[PDB]
Amino acid sequence: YQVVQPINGDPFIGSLETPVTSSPLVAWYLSNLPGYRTAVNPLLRGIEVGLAHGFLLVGPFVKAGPLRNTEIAGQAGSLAAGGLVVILSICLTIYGISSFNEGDPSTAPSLTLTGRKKQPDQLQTADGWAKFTGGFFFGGISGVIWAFFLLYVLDLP
Amino acid sequence: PEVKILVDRDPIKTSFEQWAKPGHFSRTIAKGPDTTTWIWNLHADAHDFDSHTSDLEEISRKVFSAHFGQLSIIFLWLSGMYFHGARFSNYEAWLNDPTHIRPSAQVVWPIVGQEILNGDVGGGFRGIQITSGFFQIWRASGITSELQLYCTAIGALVFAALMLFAGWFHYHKAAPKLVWFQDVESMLNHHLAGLLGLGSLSWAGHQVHVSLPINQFLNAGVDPKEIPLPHEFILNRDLLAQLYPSFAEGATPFFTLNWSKYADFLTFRGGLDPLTGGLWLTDIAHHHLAIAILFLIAGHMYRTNWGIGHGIKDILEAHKGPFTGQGHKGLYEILTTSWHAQLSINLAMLGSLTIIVAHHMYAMPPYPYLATDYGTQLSLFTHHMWIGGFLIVGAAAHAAIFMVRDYDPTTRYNDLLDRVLRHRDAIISHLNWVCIFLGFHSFGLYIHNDTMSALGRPQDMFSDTAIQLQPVFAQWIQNTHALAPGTTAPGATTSTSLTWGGGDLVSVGGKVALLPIPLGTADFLVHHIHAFTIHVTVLILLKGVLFARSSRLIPDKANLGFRFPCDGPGRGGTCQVSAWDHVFLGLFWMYNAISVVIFHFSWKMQSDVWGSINDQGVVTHITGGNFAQSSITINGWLRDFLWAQASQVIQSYGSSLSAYGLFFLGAHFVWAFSLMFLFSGRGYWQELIESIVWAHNKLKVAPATQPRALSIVQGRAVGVTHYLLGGIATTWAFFLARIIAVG
Amino acid sequence: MFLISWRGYWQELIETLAWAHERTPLANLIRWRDKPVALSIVQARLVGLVHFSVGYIFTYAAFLIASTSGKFG
Amino acid sequence: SHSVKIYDTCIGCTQCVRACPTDVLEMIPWGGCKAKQIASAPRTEDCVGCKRCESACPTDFLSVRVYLWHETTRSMGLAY
Amino acid sequence: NLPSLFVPLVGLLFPAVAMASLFLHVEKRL
Amino acid sequence: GFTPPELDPNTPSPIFGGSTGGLLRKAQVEEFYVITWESPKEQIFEMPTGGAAIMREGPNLLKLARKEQCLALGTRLRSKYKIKYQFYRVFPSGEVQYLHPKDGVYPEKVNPGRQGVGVNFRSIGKNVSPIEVKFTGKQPYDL
Amino acid sequence: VYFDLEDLGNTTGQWDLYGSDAPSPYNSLQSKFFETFAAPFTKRGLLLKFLILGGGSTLAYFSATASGDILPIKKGPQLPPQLGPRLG
Amino acid sequence: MRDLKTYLSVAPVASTLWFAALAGLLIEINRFFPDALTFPFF
Ligand code: CLA
Ligand code: CLA
Ligand code: CLA
Ligand code: CLA
Ligand code: CLA
Ligand code: CLA
Ligand SMILES: CC1=C(C/C=C(\C)CCC[C@H](C)CCC[C@H](C)CCCC(C)C)C(=O)c2ccccc2C1=O
Ligand SMILES: CC1=C(C/C=C(\C)CCC[C@H](C)CCC[C@H](C)CCCC(C)C)C(=O)c2ccccc2C1=O
Repeated sequence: YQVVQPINGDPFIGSLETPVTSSPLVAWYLSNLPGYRTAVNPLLRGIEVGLAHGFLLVGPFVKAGPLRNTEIAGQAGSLAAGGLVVILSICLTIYGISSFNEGDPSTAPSLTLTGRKKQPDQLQTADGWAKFTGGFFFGGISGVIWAFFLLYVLDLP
Repeated sequence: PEVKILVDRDPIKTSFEQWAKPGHFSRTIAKGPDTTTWIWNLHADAHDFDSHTSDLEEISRKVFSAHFGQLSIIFLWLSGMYFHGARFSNYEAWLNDPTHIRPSAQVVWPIVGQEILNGDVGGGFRGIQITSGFFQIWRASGITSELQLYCTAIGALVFAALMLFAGWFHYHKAAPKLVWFQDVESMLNHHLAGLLGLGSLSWAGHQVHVSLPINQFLNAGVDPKEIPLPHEFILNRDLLAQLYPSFAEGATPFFTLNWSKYADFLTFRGGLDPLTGGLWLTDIAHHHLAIAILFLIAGHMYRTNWGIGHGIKDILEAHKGPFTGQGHKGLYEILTTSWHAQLSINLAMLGSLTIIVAHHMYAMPPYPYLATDYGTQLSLFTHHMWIGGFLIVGAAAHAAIFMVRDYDPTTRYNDLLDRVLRHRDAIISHLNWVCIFLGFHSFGLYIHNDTMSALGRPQDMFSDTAIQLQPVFAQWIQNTHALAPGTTAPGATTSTSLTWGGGDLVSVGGKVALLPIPLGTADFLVHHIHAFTIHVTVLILLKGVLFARSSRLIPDKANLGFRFPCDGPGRGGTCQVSAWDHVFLGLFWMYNAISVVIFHFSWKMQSDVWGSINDQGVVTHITGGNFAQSSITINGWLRDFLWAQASQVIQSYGSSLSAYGLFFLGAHFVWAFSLMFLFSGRGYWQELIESIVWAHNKLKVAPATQPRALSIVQGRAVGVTHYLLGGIATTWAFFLARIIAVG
Repeated sequence: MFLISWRGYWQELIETLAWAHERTPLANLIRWRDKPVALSIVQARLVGLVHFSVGYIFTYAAFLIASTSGKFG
Repeated sequence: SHSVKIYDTCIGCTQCVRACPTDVLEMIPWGGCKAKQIASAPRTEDCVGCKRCESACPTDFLSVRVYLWHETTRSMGLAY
Repeated sequence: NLPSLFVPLVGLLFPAVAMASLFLHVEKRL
Repeated sequence: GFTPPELDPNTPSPIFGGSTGGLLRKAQVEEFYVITWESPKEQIFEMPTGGAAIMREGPNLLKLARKEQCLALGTRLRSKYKIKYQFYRVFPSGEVQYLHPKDGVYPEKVNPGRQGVGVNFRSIGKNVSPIEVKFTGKQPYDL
Repeated sequence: VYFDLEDLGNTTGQWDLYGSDAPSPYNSLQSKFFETFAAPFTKRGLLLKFLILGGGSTLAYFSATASGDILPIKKGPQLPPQLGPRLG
Repeated sequence: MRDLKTYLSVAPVASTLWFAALAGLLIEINRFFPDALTFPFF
């Protein structure tokens, strides 16, 4: 009995299967993250990603920033997280513009791990990527706003 | 399977015939030189035995006798140190007044002006101050007269002769059989129980009969000439009994298990003796006794000829699990076959040991009047750090030589090694990431502090007064050590080391010995620097080992050897793919890591530890406690450490320390000299040499041994050798001038 | 660095990094348009000479101007 | 792809082909030396430019030459 | 007042636009 | 006249547990390689990428990422063992290109059906100076 | 089989390892909400222009209207100007 | 014996003997005629 096996049975594809890679807990969790919802409209997945990340970025900017100890503007240091959402959204946009042309099909895999034919994720299309970028921007600005809306009754404001 | 003495008679004839045939060991080199490259190869291959012959028995015999040669040299060197201690030392005057006199064991001849190096060391003695530490050893050993040092030098010389003789004897007369070497259980049993055990026990004997009493008379202020000779304590037990009453019993409490009655001279007090500033000799003798018992027990683990005990192969094979397959199966065959494998493990563990020694000797000064001699302490710590780091890089080199030369899955397979090789890309990729993360989040914090301090924002720095990064874990640990005596070590009177326990500052001759070492944001940042540098060294070396066989760039790399310059400009360029070049690259990073470590030691010890103490107990540290506020910034290292503490070595001209000024500049010179080799390449040099050769043929003075530029690999080796020598000797001169002047 | 370390070391290292990126979830959603390789041999000579020279000039300029202007005399 | 050429100083010892790690070179018949064979580089699109062939040539001067040229995935030795 | 406009203009906006644009030109395929 | 043996899929592959050294996206979108050989028995051999694998008795098929890996392993199969090998290039369309041994004869053995490529009929020192091919697309060694 | 010249995606491991392929767990009305509101940002060129000009003018605004209570550079020196080594 | 003289004729050994003699000579000359920036005998 051995825990490590080749990836999907093929020992000459360069990888391995471990509790870290192929595990029911891990496979379910990764499968239930927005990026891995291949049939969903990329705009909604971008909404979720942007909401989570934009919400996250507020913390370090406010607590570690230069105005951190001037509580009058230190709280308002969330503008910086907003600006980073802007810059990241630029990076996404030029990534898609550079990566996908107008009429090209998805570059995502069209097979499953078990060999059956799959429909490829539209995220890897020019239109799908543009939708994911718009969703990440909207959700990101929105998540920053939501985090900034809560200044109260938290052990680390 | 019956362990026994096995040798062969007269395998190699003692003759000068091959003394006269240079390169006799190599079939190619023995043909002599057509070009100058020959001369270098003769020296690079001289000790590469498994390249001279493929017979394991011959290789083992060469290795064995060579070890005898090494031990002969070591005994000759010790003979030198004791003889200079007897004939050219102020050791008796120092033995009277240790806190004032400076130890000096070398005197120079008055030829060319150099007699200035014979400085005032006290005791009416002119000479060079020594930082090795032999005076504190000799005092701790009860040695009083120069005569005793003479006798030790003569014995050491005799043992040099005996070791040399045994080397010649076991290579040319009685040369052990290969089965004799491979008897690993016998060897481990005899080195655990026989060498380490009986050695520690013998030393405990000398200490309880010589070191303890003579040090009692020294500590009681008795004049060393008036102290009874060490054997008078063995003869008349009344001398010892007056000093240590337990000796009136006649070792009856030892057999009757009344051992508690020996708590007189066998003690667990811990801490430091406040008179000498060194560890309690009672604790040390007790220590060597306990160690002796432990090793004497450990030496019965392995089975030999009487059925009881362990076979190591059995132990290995039983250890396997669901993640590692059949692991450990095959390692007994590898470790009884490959010398380079054994040398790899032993270099790793011996170097790591040397570093641990470096820490434990400063934090627990074992010899009397050693802690307060800051030149000797700094010298010892720095020295052993260097030895350790070098030895570890060697361990990488020989792991690589094993992988290239002795690894064969069709013959001597191991599951663990195969699996590692089977995810080498994952291992090295993750180590790479950790190195980048550590670089940013250790050194990038320094850059953050320099930038904030330059912009006039010290409140935005990482500091004990701004954004604190406290080493909470280490602080909690040293607190727990401070609370240990009486609680989790009720037998321990005081703290394990004065760096732990609060209070109990120890001062000797007005100078401090040890006090509690504080820890703060500065120490945090530095420690993550050490983590970073070590991780990058490990990255270079481990990457060198795991991809020595092959890689995606070069599938047949093992066929190119362990030491080769490249596989050419193709595939984008493949320079320095060899495992050798990974050792070459890792040497620089061992230099970087160890350099920052010893700078951290000097800086921290002068700032927060060493210094003078008032009659009323006010401590003035050599530097003004400026570690916490000045080390958290690179500019602070440049200014308050390098620029400040280099004043002694650049001001040493005209004194007895001027040799350290000369070595400062000269080591700078050889370090810069290395950059010629490291930054260039042999094609340029060979072309230039073509023009020079033309000039010689013009005057009929071109040599037959055709001049050639160094090989690519030799260019690298020369380069790294001079880089390391220059840097290390520069820090050497810097340290010794600094701490000899201000210590 | 660029003057003492030569290329093959970095090329193999970058191969391990390519493996790392392709086998990391979420990140392998992102693909490079240009195959990451180690700098060329000559290119490293140039890059290292440029760092050596920029550091040379900027170091001596800082010392020159600060040491003179600080005194102005 | 790197250019690789053979010159009629070739003596047909076959060592360039034996050294090549990507099989770029062949031995073809020829009447100009005693070995009656000369090297050839019909597969330079696989040439990685390591110059093991040049290290292998005994002719003074060389009879194989590798002129490193336009880089490709194959010439850069990329497995990715 | 003017430096508060042109320092971020040439130190933030101009490098972002130039880097993005050059990125596009450099990644283009004809 | 030589007929290249066609690549037979369903040919067994060596016994091996998998490694990080194997194929990547390059094999999916660009090209990969396949080496086949005949073994007299089950043997252990060193993989050009991972660690150790078990060569199977009979026909063996092994997909590798680069041509040089095929030629390295084949060199060893011919050297350590005494095994005939062939290998091919495989494009993502399924098309196969036989590569080696190109003639059915190893290239270090002169075979008469071989045509000269890149052969210049002059000493290397007789190449012209760059100035003589300047502004022309040519290189002095292309002649 | 693990080698098939007909299907190279399977042969070269071209799979979606963690792709779910399940239907939307996002309920509608939420979906239509974000689909109608994030729609203007789904044209990548237009979004690029809106981000560069919007973020650029935003930056220009907070830079032009910054207060000395936030930036020492607007506050200016508040101390009497010192005297140079030999000069002003 | 012949082989030992041969070994003593080898480059490094002949070099140590030669430069050791030269060093003793120069040392003794600087012992009887120390300092000296010039050739004073004219
Ligand atoms: C005492 C006389 C003696 C004689 C005549 C020989 C004769 C021979 N020996 Mg033996 N041997 C001797 C003593 C002797 N040995 C001793 C004392 C040892 C223990 C170390 C050995 C161990 C030994 C081994 C392991 C081997 C030989 C080998 C050989 C043969 C090769 C020739 C040779 O050794 O050239 C060598 C000439 C030298 C000058 C060697 C000098 C090495 C010294 C010890 C190093 C000194 C260290 C130095 C101080 C470092 C500081 C440098 C600093 C100044 C920069 C040769 C016939 C080799 C063999 O079998 O050939 C195939 C072989 O492998 N011998
Ligand atoms: C070409 C030499 C040169 C150099 C090295 C500088 C350097 C500098 N200028 Mg100046 N400037 C220049 C020419 C130059 N300037 C000219 C000809 C004008 C018009 C009269 C200005 C008007 C100007 C203003 C109003 C301001 C600066 C400011 C500054 C400082 C901050 C940088 C900045 O805001 O962007 C520079 C802004 C510009 C408008 C420069 C562009 C002017 C011409 C058309 C340059 C051509 C640019 C072209 C599109 C790209 C060519 C690349 C390069 C070769 C110029 C900086 C030290 C700011 C300052 O003082 O901060 C404290 C500031 O507010 N500059
Ligand atoms: C050369 C141009 C340049 C300029 C003009 C600035 C300007 C600024 N920097 Mg930056 N920086 C630069 C280069 C520059 N930096 C470079 C090259 C580096 C790499 C070493 C850094 C790294 C750096 C760090 C680490 C930090 C700064 C910070 C700051 C801010 C400190 C003053 C402050 O507290 O304001 C006010 C403080 C605020 C939080 C207000 C936020 C400003 C809003 C969000 C502007 C909106 C941005 C806009 C929408 C998007 C911009 C992209 C655009 C082109 C589309 C300031 C606005 C600090 C900072 O930003 O705090 C988090 C800080 O942490 N800088
Ligand atoms: C209790 C028995 C004993 C002792 C004390 C030693 C001691 C030592 N061995 Mg050994 N060895 C032993 C048994 C023993 N061995 C057995 C059973 C085997 C397997 C058959 C080996 C095989 C072995 C190998 C292959 C090597 C060693 C080596 C060493 C030295 C390691 C370096 C060191 O620690 O220097 C410390 C120095 C001292 C402690 C000075 C005291 C040394 C005295 C003179 C020797 C005492 C033990 C000796 C074996 C007695 C025999 C002498 C008699 C036959 C004439 C060391 C002196 C290395 C070596 O040979 O170095 C030259 C090495 O290569 N040992
Ligand atoms: C007990 C430990 C130990 C042992 C027995 C060995 C044994 C061996 N090593 Mg290893 N190694 C070690 C430690 C050790 N090494 C350490 C600490 C390092 C890190 C530097 C290395 C790194 C290493 C590398 C990279 C290589 C070896 C190689 C070898 C083999 C060839 C030795 C030789 O003939 O060189 C001959 C010895 C010399 C030419 C002496 C050179 C002079 C040095 C460079 C200068 C010393 C400076 C001096 C101390 C200070 C200035 C004085 C001066 C001014 C007079 C040999 C079997 C080589 C090999 O090919 O393996 C098969 C090889 O490539 N080792
Ligand atoms: C001071 C000189 C120097 C520097 C800066 C480095 C830097 C580095 N080396 Mg190198 N090295 C050097 C000398 C140097 N080396 C020399 C002389 C040699 C010859 C022996 C080598 C040989 C060597 C080897 C063999 C290896 C390295 C490795 C590494 C990397 C370690 C990982 C890391 O810390 O990432 C973090 C980066 C840093 C700590 C650098 C400073 C980062 C700054 C402070 C952050 C600033 C960012 C800021 C936003 C900039 C943006 C501004 C904008 C205008 C662009 C690192 C980037 C190892 C590696 O590949 O990495 C795993 C590796 O294996 N080095
Ligand atoms: C300077 C340099 C050289 C030239 C250096 C050489 C050739 C060193 C050899 C010089 C010594 C002095 C030759 C030894 C001469 C004999 C010892 C005879 C001396 C006569 C008496 C004085 C003993 C290289 O060959 C080289 C190769 C690869 C990378 C970098 C470099 C490099 O930087
Ligand atoms: C570190 C190192 C690398 C690795 C370094 C690489 C791959 C460069 C990575 C660059 C990254 C992308 C950041 C570069 C940032 C630059 C400061 C930005 C300049 C870009 C424009 C201004 C042109 C080599 O490839 C190499 C090759 C040959 C000899 C020595 C070395 C060598 O030392």
